[PDB]
Amino acid sequence: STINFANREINFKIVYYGPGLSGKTTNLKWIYSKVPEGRKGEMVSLATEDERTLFFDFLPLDIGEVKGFKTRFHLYTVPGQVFYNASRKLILRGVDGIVFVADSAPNRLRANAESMRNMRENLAEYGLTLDDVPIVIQVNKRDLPDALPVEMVRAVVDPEGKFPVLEAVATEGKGVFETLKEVSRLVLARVA
Ligand SMILES: Nc1nc2c(ncn2[C@@H]2O[C@H](COP(=O)(O)OP(=O)(O)O)[C@@H](O)[C@H]2O)c(=O)[nH]1
Repeated sequence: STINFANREINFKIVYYGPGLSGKTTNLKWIYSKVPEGRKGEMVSLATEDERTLFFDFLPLDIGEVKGFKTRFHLYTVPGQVFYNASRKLILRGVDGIVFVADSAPNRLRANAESMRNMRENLAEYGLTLDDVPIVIQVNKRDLPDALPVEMVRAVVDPEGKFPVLEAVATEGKGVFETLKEVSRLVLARVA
């Protein structure tokens, strides 16, 4: 799948993961809203009464062309509140890099912790640990008044300081493309 000879594309999958309502859809809508019509496909949203998923692909202008191959990024997330683990497990199939979108709200601090234990455990299903996959932490919602300090959030999701961290206010685009740029850098660094 990653190499498509017929279209001369290399495909990478980036998953936005994190607790429900932390800003993953918003990140996806902002990125989509900025790509030119000729460089992206359809945004696809799947929903049963109980589960959800959301994705689209696009050709980032910022990446160069090896041997005539353009790069194509496929962005995925499970949006909304989760009732079943199934679509989280499946969203990680063939993942190349991960953006963890943590929430700043004080009453969402455990949810951040829980969501990261859950991702670690979903990775494990595929034989992957947190070291095997580029992970970027986005600490979203820097604007809300009682917003916890970045290091307190980072303390519960990445207690060893192993992952790049970035601030965002995704409703306004701040941090959104820096975060994507950071996870991409990591993904491409592995292919060299
Ligand atoms: N105050 C604030 N609200 C945000 C931010 N990002 C997203 N939201 C809001 O949080 C709610 C849930 O966001 P959404 O992206 O759907 O979360 P998802 O379930 O993780 O996809 C929505 O009403 C968003 O507008 C932010 O940076 N600051």
